[PDB]
Amino acid sequence: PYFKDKVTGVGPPANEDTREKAAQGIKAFEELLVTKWKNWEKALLRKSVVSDRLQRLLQPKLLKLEYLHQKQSKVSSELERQALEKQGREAEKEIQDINQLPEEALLGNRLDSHDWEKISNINFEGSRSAEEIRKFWQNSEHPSINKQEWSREEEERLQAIAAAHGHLEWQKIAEELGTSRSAFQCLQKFQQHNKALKRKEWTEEEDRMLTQLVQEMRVGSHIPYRRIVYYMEGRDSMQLIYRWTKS
Amino acid sequence: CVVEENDPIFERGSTTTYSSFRKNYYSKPWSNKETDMFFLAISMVGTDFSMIGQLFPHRARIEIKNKFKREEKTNGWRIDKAFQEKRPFDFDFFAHLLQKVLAEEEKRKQK
Amino acid sequence: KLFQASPSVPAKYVEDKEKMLSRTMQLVELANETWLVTGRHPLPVITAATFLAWQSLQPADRLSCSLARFCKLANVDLPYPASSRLQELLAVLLRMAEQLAWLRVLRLDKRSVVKHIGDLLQHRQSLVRSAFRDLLLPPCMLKSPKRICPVPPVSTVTGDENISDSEIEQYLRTPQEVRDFQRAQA
Amino acid sequence: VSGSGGCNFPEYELPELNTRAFHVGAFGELWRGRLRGAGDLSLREPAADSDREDAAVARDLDCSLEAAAELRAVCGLDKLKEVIPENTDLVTLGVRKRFLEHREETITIDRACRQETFVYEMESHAIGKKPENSADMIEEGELILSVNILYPVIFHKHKEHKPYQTMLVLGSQKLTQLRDSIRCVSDLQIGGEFSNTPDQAPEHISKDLYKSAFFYFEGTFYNDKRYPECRDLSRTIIEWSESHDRGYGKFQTARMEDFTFNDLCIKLGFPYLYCHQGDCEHVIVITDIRLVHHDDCLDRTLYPLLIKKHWLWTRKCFVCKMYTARWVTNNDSFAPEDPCFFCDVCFRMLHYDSEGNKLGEFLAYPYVDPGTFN
Amino acid sequence: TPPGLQTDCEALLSRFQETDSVRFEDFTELWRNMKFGTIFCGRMRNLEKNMFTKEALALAWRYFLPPYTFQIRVGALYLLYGLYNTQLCQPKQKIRVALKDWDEVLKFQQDLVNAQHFDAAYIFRKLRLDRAFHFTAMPKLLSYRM
Amino acid sequence: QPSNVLSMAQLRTLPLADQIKILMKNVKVMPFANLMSLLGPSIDSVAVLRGIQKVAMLVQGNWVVKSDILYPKDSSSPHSGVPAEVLCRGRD
Repeated sequence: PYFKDKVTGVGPPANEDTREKAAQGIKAFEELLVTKWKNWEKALLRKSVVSDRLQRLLQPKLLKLEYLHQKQSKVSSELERQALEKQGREAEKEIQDINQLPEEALLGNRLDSHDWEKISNINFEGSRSAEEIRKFWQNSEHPSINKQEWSREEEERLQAIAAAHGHLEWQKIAEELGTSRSAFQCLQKFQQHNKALKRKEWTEEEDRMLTQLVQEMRVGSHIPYRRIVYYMEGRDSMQLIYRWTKS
Repeated sequence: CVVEENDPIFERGSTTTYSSFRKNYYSKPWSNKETDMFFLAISMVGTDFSMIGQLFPHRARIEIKNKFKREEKTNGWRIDKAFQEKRPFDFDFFAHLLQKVLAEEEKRKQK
Repeated sequence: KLFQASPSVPAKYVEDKEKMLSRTMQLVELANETWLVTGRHPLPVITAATFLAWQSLQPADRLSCSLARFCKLANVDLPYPASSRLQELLAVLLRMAEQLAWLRVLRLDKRSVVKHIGDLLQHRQSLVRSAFRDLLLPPCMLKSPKRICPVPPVSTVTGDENISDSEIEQYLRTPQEVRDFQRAQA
Repeated sequence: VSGSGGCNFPEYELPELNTRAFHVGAFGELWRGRLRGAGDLSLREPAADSDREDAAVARDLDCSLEAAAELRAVCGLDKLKEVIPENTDLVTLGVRKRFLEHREETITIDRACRQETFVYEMESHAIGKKPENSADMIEEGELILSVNILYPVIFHKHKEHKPYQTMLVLGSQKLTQLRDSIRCVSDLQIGGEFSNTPDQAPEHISKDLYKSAFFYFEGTFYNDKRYPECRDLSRTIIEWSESHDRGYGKFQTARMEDFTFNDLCIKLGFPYLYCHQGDCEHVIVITDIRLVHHDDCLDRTLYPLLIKKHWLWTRKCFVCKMYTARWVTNNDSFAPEDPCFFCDVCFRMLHYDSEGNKLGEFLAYPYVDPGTFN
Repeated sequence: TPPGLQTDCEALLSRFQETDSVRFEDFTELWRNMKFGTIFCGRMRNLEKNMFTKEALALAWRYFLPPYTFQIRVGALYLLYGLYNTQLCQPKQKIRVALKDWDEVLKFQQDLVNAQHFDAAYIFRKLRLDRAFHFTAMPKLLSYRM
Repeated sequence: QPSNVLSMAQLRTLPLADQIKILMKNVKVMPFANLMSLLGPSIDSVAVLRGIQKVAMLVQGNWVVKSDILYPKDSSSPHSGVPAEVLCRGRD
């Protein structure tokens, strides 16, 4: 199917309303969409980062070698030719050592400076945004992250560390946990393990609000329990289903 | 008046054009049985291309000359053997073989 | 017409004039120094170089565009050997990538080297030098020419003055063949 | 501008795809003309009975009971087959028994029929409902048009394309009612940055601000002129269409508060456009045109009640995964991802300290989840 | 289209093709021996049964077209009549009709007036008085998304 | 069939948003009452307020056009040639 009835897509003009929508900042649901990452995408990201790092390290050395070649081709002196050749061989040995370095240190630290937009628009063809690539490389594509699941010895510590932090900061929780993991994964596992805050117990006002919802937005017999939860924070799906279905 | 008989062509960009150097010839390749019967015709007639072109309606005389030159340049022993062997000129059986070749090329086109 | 945004060509295909011209000049200089324009028509090589430049200036949106599509968009008669020149130039660029370190680790191809063509032209001198260290000739000659120009056996056997009259008789047309030819050409 | 000259009968143009152009008002007028109606009242029956039908047949062609008295007795229910449908040579009963076995395999009792119950209730909502006022009774023979709408991209392009809701409209009513009845998420969407002031109530939603909206049916541009803040994007559309000889003929422009569904010239099964908020475009597919019936909704006030509503999945809060997200954050260091989503409590407790100060630099916007209408 | 119901309707139409022309005696004999009102409710989901009957009536009226002889046409029309009159679904599903089909059945009524295929105009008139026909432009629903 | 190229009639024939934008770009200083009087009494006060709040700011009870409206992103200083962002910052 197609959604380009009027403007086929060859000359669609950007009108005043369209540019006003683009300039105001109303991003309803289009650009905020997220697509699941793929294995070949991970490999492409790693290869692109390694290639960018190696190129940025070698470009000054290549320029220095070009300068040495220009000096050799322009200087007709023989005494300085020996020094020029020695410096050229030194640069060649430096390049050889750089290439011989294992593929473990050329990836960079967790927080290093790179050109995310350049890497994205060169390799990913713009499909992956620069910020998404930065996040994926900083918290999900590092060899220092502990891929091992929680060995039932992190939740009890985090439920106190994050409580003391008041959930006000991101990196401090992971740093105090000290298990060489990302704060995102830690908080995700902790909040998947724990239960809801259990707002209240059989409140007549909330029961009547739920009855009003079932009278205004319910269709037939199926009940949108997610719609019920949206207007009532502090609940969980299974208990709410088992409770509201009866009495 | 031209009552919408032709259609305008969006060609001949005013900027520039290049050359082609190859316009019309566009020959058609031979086959194994066709080469065999061509060698048979050579042994039966000789090197006179007029008679060969007359007896070959579906292949051009220029193509026949090109094939003969290629054979002379590449396979000399075959030409020598063809000139050694001789066959009296046959007309009815040659026309029958021409019809057989027409049927064979029709079957090839069907395939 | 990829300089000014015209109604037909969208803005995505429109690219800078000076940068694209410089890229095309570098590519054609590379082709001239790598024995690509010698013996062949120059215009197909120029078309291939400008197409590669136009694709490298934005590899993302132009990965699917083809040579015929580019010629149709630009309103230019497509040269026939332009495809072969493009393939040979891409092979040369692949050799340059293999010479480079990060590209040879990346293991690019004739479709993914377009994004790094610009990097290939940054230090193309040493790359071409090394490539020649490890001549460009037609594909029909680089097929392992073991026996180059085989020596023909010298045959200067002349006899005394001739051979015999049997060959003369076998060359002469028989009366039967004469009558058959006369009947055929009557 | 007069309508396109064409016969009222919808002659086909493509096999099982769509018909040719035709008018709607004349269609309904001829539909009401070729019959008497007077049956959309549900007054069949809740004594002398034979004489009334005798007089009726006396006006009819046969004026006799010879055939009547026998066929009325033949066509009864006491001679009609609860009981298990078996012990008879049948064809579809094999498929029925196979379906029963497949149900007994995995399907448990009578449920998991979410869309089925949805359709059942949405069809029963329009069964025999009377208007509040006596002047709102729908007259007999009113045109009822079924119109599918395809606004969103967030659905399955794989599953034979079931993207969005279907509406019913009345011919005599105005197109502005349909325009206001279309429940678009972009209308509820709100623009503006509220990171420094999260407690500020979002005011001037896109529905109030971007009042520009226009329909497009067969080259006719209906632009809404009810409000003094409505622009005219059809101006730029016509400028583009006329700036070059692209094969598009001249297009007519009209007002949306002066042309009703009757005056339209449409093709059933042909896609038309409804564009508002600049780029928010809906593909409009008018599929069926039918008359009013006593079993349908007889109240003119509430007829645009949908016959179909597509289920949509709400975006859950990325932190707790227990509540639906209400805020979208970009360039947020504390957020795990770039296109991130948070609910009220999680956003407050993460992006703000114990006093409410903005912890860290980020860009937060009110995330109006698409699942807001249902 | 409903596959099994299509086969059932075709079999019933063949049987009507071998029966008398329009005599209701053979229709009663068919309702007795095979009971073409085979199944309406059974035991199935409410909407599944509703759509089953809806597709049955829609396909039956779609098959009810001009070309056939006086046996096939009458058989299809009165199969529809029986399915509507024995409606075991709580809503009385209206038979789907086309626009020009109304003029077609008007011409059929005119033919019956200038003919003597008795009891046919009677059953059709009873069906009309029952308020069963709901007319559209297509015998089914069509879109562009498929 | 300067920025003041459009006349009063050509201005009034444009939508309210464009009318307010052009008036602000031309005058750059005008009270809300004066804007209402120039636009006409038949236009709603809430509509005019919505139109002016997007292209003007409140300064001591008066309305002053925004800097970006006068200096587009592609414009520059006619006297020094500095980018329009610096001019907007200075005007703010």
